[PDB]
Amino acid sequence: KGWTPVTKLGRLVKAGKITSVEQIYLHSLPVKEYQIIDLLLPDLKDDVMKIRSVQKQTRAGQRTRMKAVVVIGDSNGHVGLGIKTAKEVASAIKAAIVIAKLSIIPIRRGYWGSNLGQPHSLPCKVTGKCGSVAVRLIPAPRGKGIVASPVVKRLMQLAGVEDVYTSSSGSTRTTENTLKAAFAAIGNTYSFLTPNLWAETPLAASPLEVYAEEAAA
Amino acid sequence: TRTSVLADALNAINNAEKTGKRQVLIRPSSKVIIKFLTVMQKHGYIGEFEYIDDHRSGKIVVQLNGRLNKCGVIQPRFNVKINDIERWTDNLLPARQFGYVILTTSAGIMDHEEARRKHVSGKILGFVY
Amino acid sequence: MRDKWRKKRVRRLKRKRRKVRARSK
Amino acid sequence: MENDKGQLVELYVPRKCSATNRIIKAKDHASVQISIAKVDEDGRAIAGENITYALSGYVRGRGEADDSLNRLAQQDGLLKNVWSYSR
Amino acid sequence: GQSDKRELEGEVEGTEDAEAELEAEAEENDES
Amino acid sequence: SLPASFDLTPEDAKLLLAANVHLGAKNVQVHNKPYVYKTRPDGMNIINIGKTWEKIVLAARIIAAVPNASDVAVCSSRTFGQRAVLKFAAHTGATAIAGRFTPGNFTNYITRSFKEPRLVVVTDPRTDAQAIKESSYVNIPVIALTDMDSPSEYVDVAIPCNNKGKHSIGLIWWLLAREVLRLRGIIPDRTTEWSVMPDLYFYRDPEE
Amino acid sequence: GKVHGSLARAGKVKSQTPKVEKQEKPKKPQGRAYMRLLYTRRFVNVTLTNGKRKMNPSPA
Amino acid sequence: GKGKPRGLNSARKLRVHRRNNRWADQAYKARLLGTAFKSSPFGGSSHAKGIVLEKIGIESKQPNSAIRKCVRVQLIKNGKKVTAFVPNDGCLNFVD
Amino acid sequence: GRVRTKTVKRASKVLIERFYPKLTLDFETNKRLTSEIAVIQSKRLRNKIAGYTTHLMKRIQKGPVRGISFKLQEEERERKDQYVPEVSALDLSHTNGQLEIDADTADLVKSLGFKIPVQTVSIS
Amino acid sequence: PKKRASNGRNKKGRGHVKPVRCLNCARCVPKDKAIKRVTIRNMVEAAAVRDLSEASVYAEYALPKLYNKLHYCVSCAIHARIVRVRSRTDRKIRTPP
RNA sequence: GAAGAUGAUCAGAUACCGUCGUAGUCUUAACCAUAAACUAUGCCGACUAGGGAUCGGUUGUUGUUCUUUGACGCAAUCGGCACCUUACGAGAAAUCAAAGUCUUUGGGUUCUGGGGGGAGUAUGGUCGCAAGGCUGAAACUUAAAGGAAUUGACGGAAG
Ligand SMILES: [Mg+2]
Ligand SMILES: [Mg+2]
Ligand SMILES: [Mg+2]
Ligand SMILES: [Mg+2]
Ligand SMILES: [Mg+2]
Ligand SMILES: [Mg+2]
Ligand SMILES: [Mg+2]
Ligand SMILES: [Mg+2]
Ligand SMILES: [Mg+2]
Ligand SMILES: [Mg+2]
Ligand SMILES: [Mg+2]
Ligand SMILES: [Mg+2]
Ligand SMILES: [Mg+2]
Ligand SMILES: [Mg+2]
Ligand SMILES: [Mg+2]
Ligand SMILES: [Mg+2]
Ligand SMILES: [Mg+2]
Ligand SMILES: [Zn+2]
Repeated sequence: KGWTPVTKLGRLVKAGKITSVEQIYLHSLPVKEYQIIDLLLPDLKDDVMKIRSVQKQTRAGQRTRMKAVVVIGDSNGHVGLGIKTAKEVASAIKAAIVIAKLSIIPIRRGYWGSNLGQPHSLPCKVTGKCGSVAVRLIPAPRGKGIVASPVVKRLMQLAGVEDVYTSSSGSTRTTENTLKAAFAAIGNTYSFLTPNLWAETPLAASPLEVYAEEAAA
Repeated sequence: TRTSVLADALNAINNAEKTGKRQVLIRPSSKVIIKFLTVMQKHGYIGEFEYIDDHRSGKIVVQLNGRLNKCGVIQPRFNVKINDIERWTDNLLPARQFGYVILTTSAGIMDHEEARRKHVSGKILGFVY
Repeated sequence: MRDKWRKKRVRRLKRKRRKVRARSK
Repeated sequence: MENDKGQLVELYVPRKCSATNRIIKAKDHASVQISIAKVDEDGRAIAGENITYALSGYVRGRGEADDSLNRLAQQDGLLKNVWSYSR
Repeated sequence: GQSDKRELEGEVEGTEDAEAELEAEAEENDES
Repeated sequence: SLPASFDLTPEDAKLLLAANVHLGAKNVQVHNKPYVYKTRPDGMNIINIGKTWEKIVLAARIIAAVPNASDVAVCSSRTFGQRAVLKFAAHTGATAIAGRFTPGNFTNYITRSFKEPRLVVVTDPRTDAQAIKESSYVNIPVIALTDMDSPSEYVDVAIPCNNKGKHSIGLIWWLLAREVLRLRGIIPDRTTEWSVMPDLYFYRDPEE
Repeated sequence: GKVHGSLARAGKVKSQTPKVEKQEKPKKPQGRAYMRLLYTRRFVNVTLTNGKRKMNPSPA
Repeated sequence: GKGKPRGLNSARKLRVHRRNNRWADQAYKARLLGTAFKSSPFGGSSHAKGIVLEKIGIESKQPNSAIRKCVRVQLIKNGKKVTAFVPNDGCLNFVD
Repeated sequence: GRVRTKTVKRASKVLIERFYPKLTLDFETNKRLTSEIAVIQSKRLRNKIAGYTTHLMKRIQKGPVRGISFKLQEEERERKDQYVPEVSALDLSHTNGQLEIDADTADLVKSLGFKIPVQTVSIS
Repeated sequence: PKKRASNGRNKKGRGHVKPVRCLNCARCVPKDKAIKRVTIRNMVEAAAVRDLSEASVYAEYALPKLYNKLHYCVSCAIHARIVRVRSRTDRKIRTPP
């Protein structure tokens, strides 16, 4: 009980100065307090995608630890992914959720073909790589759901994507690399310059600049 | 040896744009190179470019504006029928709403969207987006 | 066994095979 | 990006690098936002009134940010005869 | 066991004991 | 543009050459090439101090844009520059970082001296490498005093000067403090003589 | 592989398994009725043990 | 340039080289050599009839230890001799 | 050896950062003070803490100690290092009244609109 | 895997280097690969440099040095501690000690 | 110095070590055509990044020594043998200025591989005086074999 922010960003979120995560993203501000994500995205649902047991050989024998993989998202364009190791699974899952929240990125939903209704798919073909695993996301028409393996399908669902084709290459059974590659891929949508984004936008002042006194100390 | 001067031109453009440079030197020039750049310039993917006469094949200096994701050639210049253009645009372009496949048709060099408008087809030459 | 000596064993045994077939030439 | 009815269905129109025009991603933490004060005719800094430039972490990573600011500021009049177009 | 298997189920099984002991000590005493 | 009162005056130019500011390292990297005027026959490279002055004026204008003066961090790991940054912080209200920079001061939020500066200013990219690296993790712009061998990676504003001079370091810091205060209006105009002497900001040996 | 061996022990376990007759249990419903039975058992009267849901819980 | 010809008139080289290289697929080799037809005891058939020659029994591999109870069968269609396992607890007593 | 441990080294230096005005250079006086300042479980640790605290106090009077930061050593130091000579050693009065820059640097000076007297020096 | 980028020798832009015999074990070793030490040692041990000068019939006669170039193969040199096993990162250091 | 013989060592030692020693080693005419024949990395062309050295050539220029020209020094450049830093970029990693410009997938072109064994075996052909070279299967068997790196353990390796 009782959260005391330790960062400038946390203080600005503790006061009603910053009310959405898109203000965080506009200035690429680093997030270090999970309470920021809880306040701005109150309705988050998590899912423990995989649990693995890793062992470290010692002089007498193995010292076993538990590795947890957690996927977080709001099903409306924001998604995160966390992997953390601890002695116990319950503490590992709880801590993996925290760092999954800290890494939450926005995604661009777009239209396959006509722009009728709300965006339902990706705006362009994207690809991500981690290890040997390469995950490719292709925009899909409104009928096909998530054409992906159950591991990749869950990441897409929590991000709010309705319509997408998928193709993966490499050792997809390495679950951590597959999710990390897809997380990088889904985040590249806000890295791909499209002609509708060609317009130059003015650089607004950072929220850390306009509210300097509330973040002082 | 030098088997495709358009590939050399686009390779120089790709390497300069990815490294953030706003200008690139291309050698040698050609009519196809100039017309490929003109199509790119018409859609805003490059800026002004300059042809330098050296009493030889020539050189070109192109101004880059950072909007270019990728331009490339298709070697060889495959023959493309009109019913095959849909398959080519699906494979090469990032989406159905932007990007262009450049063709050389007997009606001239043009993007696949202009090619659909004038109902012509030729050999595939490259792409840009 | 060593790859070099395995080859020598087979070369000497191929040598034997060649000599054995020549009987019925 | 906007839908058929014209509503801006896009959330978070991102910033772009002033030097290379690349999109500055939401987690590009090597990217910075330079704020430069305006100066009145008395030699005094004008309060809360700035020229702003943004650089992606890529430009800063190549070590070209310094020469890019020399060019970018000189075109905006913030500098004189420090950056040369022709080398 | 390979997996953490029931790891916490053992703890959630552990927890009715504290609520049962606070409640057990809260009764007799009330009527002691 | 800029009023002519902001031009390099002859007085400041005398200070810069007497403090050996114009002496740049023998070997120059490609990114510092615009700042070299000509190479001196011994091997030293002559710094175009006209460019040095404008970067100083440009740097002071960026410093003046930070709202909280304590949010500006001035750093120096070289012993020749340690005295300069402590006095600069006192005069301007900035936060000085002299000597060792504790790794994790910008990224680890449970450390003792955990800061969130809006701007980091560096005396030398070579000897202050640790401070510059962490700034590229938390979106901190970097202003650096650069010699001809100083790296320019993750350096936005480079001040061409002599980083390896006992007198060179103090003068550039003294000049910034005077100009930063001039913009704030503390100094009435660009002609009033400052009470502080450039001798202050200079390193003193334990002898004295 | 050396292959041989006495064949006298063929069928040992199945022969010595004690025969148990099936209790004459009520027939289970067939066709559309059986799909109806499974649906209620899994989504109408949920028997979950506070997030622990088992189709065939052994008595424990 | 990826080490293979790309020219528009090099289709024969691509077709022949691929034809040469599918021989590295053993599944493909067995289909064209007709190895099931020539070497397989069934001759490519799914099933085959035979006459029981003897009840014998095969010792299992490590780390397992058991007597796998099989029979020796001579196929009617071609006279070839194979060993066939007799599944389930005690079905060897059904085979004479 | 007589190497003090960490439970006594860090606990003693917390006292200096917290109770420097009340401390002193005498162990006997220091020994009595820590019995009312800290809760020490054993007598032997109380003398050990005071014996190293006294040593640190004896070391602070000889100069600044590492690891102890309080509130009067540094406040006195900011204006302690104010020494400045009457002549600037950078003022052009040590020389004849003009710069001694090398002739190559003088060309840069000539390029700018400045007329400053110079005695060119050619080290070569 | 590949342990050293130089393959333990000094052969680049060359096909073959003629061998030399190790001083210690007489193993044939290529000249670029051999561990080479230049030694300039005094011909007389420091204990005997005084009495030999007094017994000398020449006033102020300088004792000659003993010049020798030693060639070792890899097994002899490692065995004789001429070179030692270094860490993976310390192997790259090739300045003289 | 293969072979062979011999003195030692060892439980045994045909060997390591020691002593003799024939082919061979060298050369002339012919054969052979194989090597971890290695950069385990095809060739041609373009581009992408900095630095200090060096070899060959050319062009501008010295507080240096020398005949009585030549040497050295400083800059540019083309080409090389290499080397150092970084990683825009690649990779499973070790690592790579190419092993980069590869789902944002197409510069030209030659050769090779398709789980591990059986196997470079049998057979046919062909070259060779021979040893052998080149071409080259199948039956059958098998759930792994293998690459890089990590922790530990061990080592008649170093500190
Ligand atoms: Mg841990
Ligand atoms: Mg990108
Ligand atoms: Mg589409
Ligand atoms: Mg289209
Ligand atoms: Mg970084
Ligand atoms: Mg097989
Ligand atoms: Mg102690
Ligand atoms: Mg090895
Ligand atoms: Mg050669
Ligand atoms: Mg060789
Ligand atoms: Mg030597
Ligand atoms: Mg013998
Ligand atoms: Mg021949
Ligand atoms: Mg190869
Ligand atoms: Mg595909
Ligand atoms: Mg065989
Ligand atoms: Mg291995
Ligand atoms: Zn040897």
